[PDB]
This record gives sequence, C-alpha cells and structure tokens, in this order.
Amino acid sequence: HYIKHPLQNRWALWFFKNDQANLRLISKFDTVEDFWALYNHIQLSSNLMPGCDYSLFKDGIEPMWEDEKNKRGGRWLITLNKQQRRSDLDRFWLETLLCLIGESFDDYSDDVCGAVVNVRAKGDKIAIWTTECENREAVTHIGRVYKERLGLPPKIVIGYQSHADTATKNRFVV
Amino acid sequence: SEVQLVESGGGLVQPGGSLRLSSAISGFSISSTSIDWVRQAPGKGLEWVARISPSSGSTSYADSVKGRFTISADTSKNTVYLQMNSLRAEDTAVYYTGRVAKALNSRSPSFVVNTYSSIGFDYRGQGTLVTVS
Repeated sequence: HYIKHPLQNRWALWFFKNDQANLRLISKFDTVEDFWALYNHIQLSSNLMPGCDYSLFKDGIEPMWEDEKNKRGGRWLITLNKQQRRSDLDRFWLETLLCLIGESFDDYSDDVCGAVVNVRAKGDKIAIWTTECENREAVTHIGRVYKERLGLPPKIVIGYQSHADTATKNRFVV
Repeated sequence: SEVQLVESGGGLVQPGGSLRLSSAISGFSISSTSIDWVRQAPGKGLEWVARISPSSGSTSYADSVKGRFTISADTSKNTVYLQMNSLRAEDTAVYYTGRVAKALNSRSPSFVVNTYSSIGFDYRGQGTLVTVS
C-alpha cells in the first residue's frame, strides 16, 4: 500500500580498504525511504577503521579516476583535522549524501558523479567528484552551493583538484 | 511494521471557510516521534505547517498559519488532525503528514523542509487536496 518517493537518480554506496577486489558494493537505492533504510543500518564514518572510505556514486559510475565519467573530472576537497572527527565528520558526510541525492546544484547536477569520505589517522577528507574540471561555470557553482550547505565561513577557502593533477595544486578556489 | 500515513478530509471551500484534515498512521506509534503536516502549493516547493509530539502534547506552527490552524492527535486511534479556519488562496495546496528522518530530528522542521524538502522525511503520505474558492 505505502508509496515510496523516487529520487532523480539511482545511487550506489561503496566501501574501500587499502591492500577491484579491494572495493565492495554496500547497496543501491532510488527512493527516499530505501536511502534512510540504508543509512540507519550502516556504521557511521567517525567509527570506521583508519584507511577506509565510503563513496556515493550514480548508478553505472565506478568511484575511481579511470572511470570514463571521472577521467577528465576533479573534486572539491574538504580537509578535517583530528579534533573535527567527533564534531563535524558524520554531520558533513550526511549533508554531502543529501546534497547529491537531493539534486541540489540546479543546472549543473548532471556534472556531479558522486562523493567520497576518507577516514585517515593524520586527518579526514570529504570530496564531491564532478565530470569535467575545465567547466569553470559548472565546477564554480557546485563549489559555492556545497560550501553554503556545509555552513563554512566566507574566510574558509576550499580548492578543486583535477584527478590528473592528483595522479602524481587546484584549478579553482571558492 | 507495514508503515502507512493516509491523509483525508480535503475538499473545496469558499474564502473564510473551515475544514478538519485527518491522517490514519500504521506501523509505528505517533507517541514514539513527532508528526509534521506539510503542504505543496501549485507549482511551488514543500512548506512546513505544524508539528505535534503526542508523547508530551507539545506543538509548533509556521508563522503563516499561527492563530488559524490547530494540530491535534487521538493517541487511541493513532490519528493526527489539522483544524483549519479563515482559509484563503495562500492555503490552497495538497497536505501531507510526514515523519522527519532520525538523523535530522535535532534540526527544526522549518529548516529540514526548506533545505532537504521531500528527502528530509523517512515516511510521508500521498496527501489530501485543499482548494479555496
């Protein structure tokens, strides 16, 4: 009887550990209900073992540079210190999940490939991946919208790195 | 359990008229959480109306409906109601009951609905139509 609320896209939640076989599908979902059903039955990012990643990517996109919708793409990086693990990490990740599945980037939502959270000893990272790092308009808008939704002061500056640059410096800042 | 939110009581009223909306909820007790009325005006975004926490009977209303609208509950029947008076074009919309997701219930309902809209609710009904003319 109950009618689920469909999302604009099919999404896939992945888990990664350091040394294809290293990367595991957690679940896919295409409704608001099936998302919350997933979120409430998986471990928080703050409780993950160091050197492990969660990633949400649109259906058919592998969360890797060499994927053809990521190859010419880049990422908006958020860098967290050791103290922010308890206060901001889990909150900033859910805000990123909701941003993506909510199609919150107006004309430029199709540029978004997915988002990644890195759980590291030195300092945690959250990134939204887009598809074309030379698209100033699309990348700049997605950056401004993202920075607002996280609630960061204007003085705090975030950078956008090409995946080609990272595989060895930002292309944009906002 | 087999969750359900069924809204009804909606219809056509003249300007200044009054209606009572109902929502029969199944699969979870209304005293376990807070239930939200929200409306969608023709070709415009989701708007928070009123909240009820039947456990304490505490309520809050959007500034747009303060003085005119009353949220209530029959805890024995697991049903929430919205009494509406002095209706006008402003209030013409489909009316939904929804439960805000667990992870977001720390934030106010005005914020959840303005920022996340439909994706803020882990459950929400198909709604009942209210037209004012």
